Amino acid sequence: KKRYIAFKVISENQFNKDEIKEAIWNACLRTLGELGTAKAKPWLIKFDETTQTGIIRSDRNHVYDVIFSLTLVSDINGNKAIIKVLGVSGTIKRLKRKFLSQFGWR
Repeated sequence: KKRYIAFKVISENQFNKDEIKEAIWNACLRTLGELGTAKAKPWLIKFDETTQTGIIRSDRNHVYDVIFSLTLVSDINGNKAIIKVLGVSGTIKRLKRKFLSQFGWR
């Protein structure tokens, strides 16, 4: 009933767990609304501050809404940056496989 989506952030500067975590939230709030966010249940399970890579969990039926929301992220904390998804997947090991493992992940 859950899905994990891997993402990388393209920016001039670095960002910390707390920062992108907040951003991911406001993104769903603006785009999906309080109700939408409630249904999507977006959770930031892990974010590698070194490689600006991370994983997000969401309801199986709202994956593309969380993606749609993250894509509209123009800047994050005053610093221009865009965040793009690398791919969705059933389990984390399976996701951490086909996408992250080829970054500093295992």
